[PDB]
Amino acid sequence: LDNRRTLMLLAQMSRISPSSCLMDRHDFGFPQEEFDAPAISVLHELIQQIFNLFTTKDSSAAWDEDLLDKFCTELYQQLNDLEACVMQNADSILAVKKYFRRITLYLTEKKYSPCAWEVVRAEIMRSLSLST
Amino acid sequence: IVLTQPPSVSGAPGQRVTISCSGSSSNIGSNYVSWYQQLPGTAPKLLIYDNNQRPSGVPDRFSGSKSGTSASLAITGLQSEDEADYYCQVRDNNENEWVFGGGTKLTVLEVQLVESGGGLVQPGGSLRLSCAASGFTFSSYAMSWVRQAPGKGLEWVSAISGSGGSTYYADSVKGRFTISRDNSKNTLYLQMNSLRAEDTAVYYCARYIDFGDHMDFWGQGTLVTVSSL
Repeated sequence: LDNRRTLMLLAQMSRISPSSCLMDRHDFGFPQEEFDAPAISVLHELIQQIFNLFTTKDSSAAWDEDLLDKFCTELYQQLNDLEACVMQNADSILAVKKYFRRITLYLTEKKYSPCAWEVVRAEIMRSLSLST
Repeated sequence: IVLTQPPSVSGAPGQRVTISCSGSSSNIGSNYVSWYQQLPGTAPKLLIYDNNQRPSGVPDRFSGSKSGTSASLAITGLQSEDEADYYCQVRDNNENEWVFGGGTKLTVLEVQLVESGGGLVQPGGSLRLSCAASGFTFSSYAMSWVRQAPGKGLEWVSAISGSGGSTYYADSVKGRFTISRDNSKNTLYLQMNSLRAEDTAVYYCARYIDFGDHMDFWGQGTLVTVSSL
């Protein structure tokens, strides 16, 4: 719900300059419409997905140990907090899952390259900031 | 190669009007779209980026949209000051090139870039363009050159990474032009060789934000004319 902290850690995880990755960025079709009120089940799914995304072996390969840990533990509390309040539209939750496969597909295509990873890091930042 | 908009559109004040951008999916389908506005005489200014995002000062009657393989700029509460040319822009994953639409003439009822070196030359001649940059950390931004021929719309020419290790060119100028950079002196260059009469145009340098999906800032341009005279 409050992605400030996450956004900061993300901006700091950068290793390459996007200004060197001029032929890598991709529009992933973020389903922005599902966040304009925004159902919590789907906030949850967003954070949930981001968490699956960055706790892989490939992730741990790409990012700094310290930063990534702070980042992941934040997602970890966000999740727990979110999860309380989800006591109680599978259409939205689905669009979020799809979007995130478009992302891993991407990463696979690009052989998990540093430039590809920057694209993605930033892509998450965008989605985070657009989810509030 | 191409990315089409309606050559002209008009509306009355207070009206709402729409400007279409229709592309392939090697570009629009794949990539984030930006829009640029160009008042008569002025350099283009960024108007919409990442499909629907709006820069700082831009009124909110301006909105962007993307739908599979086409973009759309929408203006509401139309006003006489919106009279300008409007350009969509996107990267094309196939050609490894940026590209502008043919533009649309809308008829209504601290950072600095300074290009130099322009001038007048015989076909087959040579010129070197400089762009003096200031008000930001230059190394950290990719740059581009973009030209507008007499009476025509925007055409992307060349681009270069923050470091300098990556360069990109439009077919038009491939191998004749060479984009350079000296980050110790905050200058972008463009060596133009074997000049042609079609190279005639105002040359803008422009600063790429991040992954080069859009450029937020433009110089005022330097005029380059190629005539047998």
